[PDB]
Amino acid sequence: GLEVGSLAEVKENPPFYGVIRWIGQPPGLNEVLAGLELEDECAGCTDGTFRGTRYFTCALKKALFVKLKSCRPDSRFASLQPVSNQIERCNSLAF
Amino acid sequence: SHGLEVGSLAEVKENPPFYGVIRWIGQPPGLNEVLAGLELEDECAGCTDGTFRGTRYFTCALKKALFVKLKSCRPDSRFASLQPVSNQIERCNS
Amino acid sequence: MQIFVKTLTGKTITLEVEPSDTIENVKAKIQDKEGIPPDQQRLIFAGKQLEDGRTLSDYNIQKESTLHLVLRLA
Amino acid sequence: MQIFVKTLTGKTITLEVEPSDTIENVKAKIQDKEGIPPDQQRLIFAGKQLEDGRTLSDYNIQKESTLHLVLRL
Repeated sequence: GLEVGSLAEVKENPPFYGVIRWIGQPPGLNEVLAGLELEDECAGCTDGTFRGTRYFTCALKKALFVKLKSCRPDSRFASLQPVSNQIERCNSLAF
Repeated sequence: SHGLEVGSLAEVKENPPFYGVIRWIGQPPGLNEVLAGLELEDECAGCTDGTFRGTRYFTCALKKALFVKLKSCRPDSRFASLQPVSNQIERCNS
Repeated sequence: MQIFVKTLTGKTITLEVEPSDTIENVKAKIQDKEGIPPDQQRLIFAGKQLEDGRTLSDYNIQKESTLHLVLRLA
Repeated sequence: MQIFVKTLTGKTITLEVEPSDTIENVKAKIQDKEGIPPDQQRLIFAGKQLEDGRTLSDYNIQKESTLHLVLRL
């Protein structure tokens, strides 16, 4: 479940966290990329460009382009608990 | 020569292809495939106005939203070789 | 309709909202109830960051949904 | 800045625009210059169809860039 707006984590040491700002397949590449906006600057980050072409705009050195298949829904936020369950939701559907 | 992203003029790989503009790209919950939501050039009975499995991902006119695997798409070859009035390399005149 | 807003520390508040309310509207309601400035608020639902000019309806946020509030305290 | 708009027949108009110009404003300028109703204009740049509510800067259009104009039939 990865769309523009998704909080994503990149598996690494340490894992990067960011928000997906762009999904697409640049010319020459055989797989779909996500453009992430990171919280902090990174070496090798751009401001929204990939191989010279701009795909979105963010702060300097905060854009990271990664294969979508290498992103996962951010595990930290996936772990937060709703106030109301699906059991309660099912109950609401009936009464 | 410009790849595929939201806004790209695309053709779906069929014989003959049909054409649409990519309005949304994403992998919906419960799918392990990246989809393109297309706005078709011409109405199609049954097509939605931008919804997929009950979720709205963009708004088109009724009958012209179609969701396909991005891998089923390529740049619209009708417009992929349009030429500019001027080009950067021409500045060189020695 | 009622939604919940839960801080990362688990403070929970109820809000009365409408599907047509904007995210910016929801942040103003949180400011009014809890005192948190809206420009400090980062609202998360279903794994996505909610952007200011979209509506709750746009994200298909239903009655009794829980939004999570991360503060940009920097 | 100055941009070009070129139809599929080579007919070309030159427009003075700002990067902040919306695509709809560009379409209105095209109608003023050549009389083509905006609803018929498909503006294309870098393989993409330009949408009314975005700006030229949203598409990284440059000085002397060429937008292509395809008419809906």
